[PDB]
Amino acid sequence: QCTVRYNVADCSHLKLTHIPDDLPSNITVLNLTHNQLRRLPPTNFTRYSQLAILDAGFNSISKLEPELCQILPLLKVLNLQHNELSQISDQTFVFCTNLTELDLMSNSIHKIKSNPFKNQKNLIKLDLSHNGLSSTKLGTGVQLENLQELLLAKNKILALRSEELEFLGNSSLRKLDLSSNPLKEFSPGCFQTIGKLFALLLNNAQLNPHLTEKLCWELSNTSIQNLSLANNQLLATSESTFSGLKWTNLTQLDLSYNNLHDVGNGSFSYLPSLRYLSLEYNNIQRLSPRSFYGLSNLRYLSLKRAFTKQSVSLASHPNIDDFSFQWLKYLEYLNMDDNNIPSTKSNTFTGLVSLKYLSLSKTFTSLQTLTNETFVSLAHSPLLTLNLTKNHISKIANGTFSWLGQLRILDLGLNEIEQKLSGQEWRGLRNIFEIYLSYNKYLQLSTSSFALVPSLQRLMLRRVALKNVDISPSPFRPLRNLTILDLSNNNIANINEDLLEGLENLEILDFQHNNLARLWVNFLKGLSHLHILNLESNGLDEIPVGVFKNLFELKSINLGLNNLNKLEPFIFDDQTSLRSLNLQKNLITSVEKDVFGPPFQNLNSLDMRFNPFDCTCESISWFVNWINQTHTNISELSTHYLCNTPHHYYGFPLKLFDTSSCK
Ligand SMILES: *[C@H]1O[C@H](CO)[C@@H](O[C@H]2O[C@H](CO)[C@@H](O[C@H]3O[C@H](CO[C@H]4O[C@H](CO)[C@@H](O)[C@H](O)[C@@H]4O)[C@@H](O)[C@H](O[C@@H]4O[C@H](CO)[C@@H](O)[C@H](O)[C@@H]4O)[C@@H]3O)[C@H](O)[C@H]2NC(C)=O)[C@H](O)[C@H]1NC(C)=O
Ligand SMILES: *[C@H]1O[C@H](CO[C@H]2O[C@@H](C)[C@@H](O)[C@@H](O)[C@@H]2O)[C@@H](O[C@H]2O[C@H](CO)[C@@H](O[C@@H]3O[C@H](CO)[C@@H](O)[C@H](O)[C@@H]3O)[C@H](O)[C@H]2NC(C)=O)[C@H](O)[C@H]1NC(C)=O
Ligand SMILES: *[C@@H]1O[C@H](CO[C@H]2O[C@@H](C)[C@@H](O)[C@@H](O)[C@@H]2O)[C@@H](O[C@@H]2O[C@H](CO)[C@@H](O)[C@H](O)[C@H]2NC(C)=O)[C@H](O)[C@H]1NC(C)=O
Ligand SMILES: *[C@@H]1O[C@H](CO)[C@@H](O[C@@H]2O[C@H](CO)[C@@H](O)[C@H](O)[C@H]2NC(C)=O)[C@H](O)[C@H]1NC(C)=O
Ligand SMILES: *[C@@H]1O[C@H](CO)[C@@H](O[C@H]2O[C@H](CO)[C@@H](O)[C@H](O)[C@H]2NC(C)=O)[C@H](O)[C@H]1NC(C)=O
Ligand SMILES: *[C@@H]1O[C@H](CO)[C@@H](O[C@H]2O[C@H](CO)[C@@H](O)[C@H](O)[C@H]2NC(C)=O)[C@H](O)[C@H]1NC(C)=O
Ligand SMILES: *[C@H]1O[C@H](CO)[C@@H](O[C@@H]2O[C@H](CO)[C@@H](O)[C@H](O)[C@H]2NC(C)=O)[C@H](O)[C@H]1NC(C)=O
Ligand SMILES: *[C@@H]1O[C@H](CO)[C@@H](O)[C@H](O)[C@H]1NC(C)=O
Ligand SMILES: *[C@@H]1O[C@H](CO)[C@@H](O)[C@H](O)[C@H]1NC(C)=O
Ligand SMILES: *[C@@H]1O[C@H](CO)[C@@H](O)[C@H](O)[C@H]1NC(C)=O
Ligand SMILES: *[C@H]1O[C@H](CO)[C@@H](O)[C@H](O)[C@H]1NC(C)=O
Ligand SMILES: C[C@@H]1O[C@@H](O)[C@@H](O)[C@H](O)[C@@H]1O
Repeated sequence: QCTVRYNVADCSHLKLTHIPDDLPSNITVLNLTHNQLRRLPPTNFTRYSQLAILDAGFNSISKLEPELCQILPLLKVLNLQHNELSQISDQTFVFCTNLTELDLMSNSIHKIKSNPFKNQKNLIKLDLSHNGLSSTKLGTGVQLENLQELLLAKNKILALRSEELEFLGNSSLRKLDLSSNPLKEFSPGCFQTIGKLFALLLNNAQLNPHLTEKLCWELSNTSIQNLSLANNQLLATSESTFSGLKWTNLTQLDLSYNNLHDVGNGSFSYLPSLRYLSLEYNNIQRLSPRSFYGLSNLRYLSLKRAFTKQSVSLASHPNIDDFSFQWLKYLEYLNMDDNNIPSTKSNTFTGLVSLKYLSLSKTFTSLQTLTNETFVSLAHSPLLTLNLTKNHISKIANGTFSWLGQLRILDLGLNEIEQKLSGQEWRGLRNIFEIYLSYNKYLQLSTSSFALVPSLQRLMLRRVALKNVDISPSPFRPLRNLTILDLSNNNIANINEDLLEGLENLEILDFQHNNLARLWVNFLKGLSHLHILNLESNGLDEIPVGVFKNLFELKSINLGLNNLNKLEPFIFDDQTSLRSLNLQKNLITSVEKDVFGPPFQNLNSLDMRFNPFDCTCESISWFVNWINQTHTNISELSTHYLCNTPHHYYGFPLKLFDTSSCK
């Protein structure tokens, strides 16, 4: 039966057929979702006349009794989605007044007569989607004074009369949704009849260029701001297409998923108030210097997947030409992901003088080499972020970035870079904060590799194969303010121990899968801000005393997947703030207190399973006792902590080891 938390009585997937009484009378909620109820007799609700929100979505309800509302005088949100209600009457919701949200989302209510919501002078959001409606008309007089969000998507409405919307004579609508209706015409004045219209959703309504043109006329001279037209048949645009919007202060426009092939010249010259524009998922063939004329106030532009695709046969690629964005002088964000553009041009980005975030992931096809001229079109953009993942880049040249003097994030991962870093690629990055090089072919380092980027703070070199790493002074030496150094899966041939000297601000160090055992001293020298340290998978099997001396800030240490067994007492003497310890899949035999006491003191989480535990009081008594009385999190205790010796204890669960009989 029903479970009852704070003031709410949840009875969701039980397959009920009756309304339960066991529940409190001090509840102001009641989730009867997803059951089997015939209907909701206006009498069985007395016990909880405190019901603030009755949620009976997804049942078999057929009719609603008028008395229900009055028997429940504090019903604010009623939900009857996906029920079986037939037709609403003039007398049904006649009592519900404190109502703020009514949802009749899925009841196949084909027709509406009279004024069924005359008294809902408080209803803030009405939902009548997915029925059989063929008219927007819900009344005869100016009613629903306070309505704010009318949802009527997924119906069968073919026309917007001026007559069938006047009941909103003075209703400040924030959102009218008519998505998924087969609109064949918009009569004159249809959208004017509303008090105020702010946001309109006409997705997936089968609109084409002409009907969209007549749509924008009917929108002239209304307070609309968000207009969404995604997923229609708007194959091309003219200057006349959006002209009717010059008489509006439109702000946001969605034009994705329309199969848009050709943006006419000046298709947007009457949108000087637009800030957000989406062109995602389309087939733009060309962008010319005239394409975005008029968008002098634009801020966010997404052209992700907005171009001509690959196609099965012909090698087709869009053609954006110099200056296409020369008018977007207030733009700060530009997403150009997932497209088949060949490369940049010496003036591709010119005019974007307020740009900050430029995304170019999986954007280019014919690049592969970056040169001193590739990004010259941004020499005048205050860029902070540059994404270049997935472009098949293989070489970066001297001075490539000298233009982006104000960059902070640089992302060159998932590429095929293959070269030696003389240090001159970064020439000019005065403010760079993070550089991402993970998932590349190979980088040959040098004494100067990062000499010109001292402001750096985060550097990732995962899965890259590093050459020339045992060189003094270390290649990481100039990075005094470095805080994250994630370089794993490189398997470095020789690691001189000078590495990492001077990284006083280092907080995270990732050195996994780098066969660190061979070269092995005292790696971690003065890294007293180290918090997270991962040395997983290095074939380690005899770790020195002193490598953790003075790392008082360690919160997690991961030495899993090595060959550790014998540990010198006091190694973890300084790790008393440790929250997490993982030595899983090692060769540990004993778990003594002179080694594991300190760290265990405050540990929130421990992972030490898959180890040849020796079941003898000398090896585990202290351990097994500690395990019984600690609040620490140990997972899979009962099954993945088994004893290995002696004979009689092969595979016996550690936690079951009797300790009483010990001394
Ligand atoms: C510039 O542009 C790049 C391209 O869009 C963008 O790349 C990525 O952006 C984010 C940030 O990493 C990724 O978001 C998520 O997916 C990543 C991998 O998750 C995997 O697993 C989930 C779960 O099954 C799948 O849904 C998913 O498809 C994938 O298989 C990953 O980044 C992240 O997941 C993980 O989070 C953990 C947090 O505790 C990590 O340990 C773990 O290592 C992993 O990061 C996240 O959920 C995008 O997937 C990725 N974009 C794509 C589509 O390739 C760059 O971030 C952006 N560059 C920057 C840094 O500005
Ligand atoms: C760019 O990348 C490398 C660095 O060049 C930069 O050095 C700065 C100190 C600064 O003066 C910048 O103006 C300059 O661009 C450079 O590396 C190779 O070429 C260097 C010549 O600049 C080589 O230096 C050596 O210099 C001695 C001096 O006489 C000379 O005899 C010797 O032959 C050699 O040239 C350096 O050894 C080179 N590094 C290696 C081995 O790769 C790149 O050439 C520059 N890129 C290009 C091709 O433009
Ligand atoms: C589009 O242009 C302006 C937008 O400016 C108005 O926007 C309002 C939402 C409000 O927050 C404020 O920014 C400003 O009132 C509208 O012009 C305004 O119209 C009102 C009433 O007619 C006047 O009293 C204002 O003075 C006037 N601003 C100016 C300086 O002309 C304009 O009405 C609007 N057009 C449409 C079709 O909505
Ligand atoms: C948009 O306008 C530009 C000019 O700003 C057009 O440029 C020329 O258009 C004519 C007519 O097709 C042809 O000469 C060339 O296609 C273009 N050459 C020159 C001189 O620039 C451009 O073609 C127009 N493109 C559209 C309709 O998207
Ligand atoms: C129009 O566009 C979006 C709706 O998703 C909203 O625009 C912006 O401001 C909102 C705050 O009112 C934020 O919640 C949005 O995240 C933000 N948009 C961006 C770029 O992410 C705005 O609410 C919408 N107007 C409506 C629906 O009335
Ligand atoms: C990249 O570096 C500069 C920046 O554009 C280019 O121009 C300089 O080098 C040229 C030799 O190729 C000289 O002819 C130019 O005069 C010189 N700039 C000056 C000082 O006026 C250079 O060509 C580019 N080199 C490459 C391709 O890496
Ligand atoms: C690395 O970190 C230090 C933080 O102390 C940076 O110094 C700061 O920034 C400027 C120097 O450009 C100083 O005038 C400020 O007083 C410092 N405080 C901060 C954080 O605002 C130092 O510059 C950084 N390394 C670089 C980029 O050289
Ligand atoms: C309402 O209460 C009466 C009490 O006799 C009960 O018989 C009836 O089944 C209840 N209604 C339903 C079907 O929930
Ligand atoms: C909107 O509210 C009522 C509708 O019943 C109307 O009489 C009134 O004139 C309108 N608001 C104004 C302008 O007073
Ligand atoms: C691990 O589980 C125990 C449950 O007894 C919990 O009390 C402890 O807080 C958990 N560890 C964490 C998340 O700190
Ligand atoms: C746990 O084991 C200890 C011995 O270390 C014993 O005293 C205690 O009763 C046990 N309690 C359980 C079953 O958790
Ligand atoms: C070459 C083109 O010529 C006209 O069409 C101008 O209106 C454009 O701005 C462009 O300069």
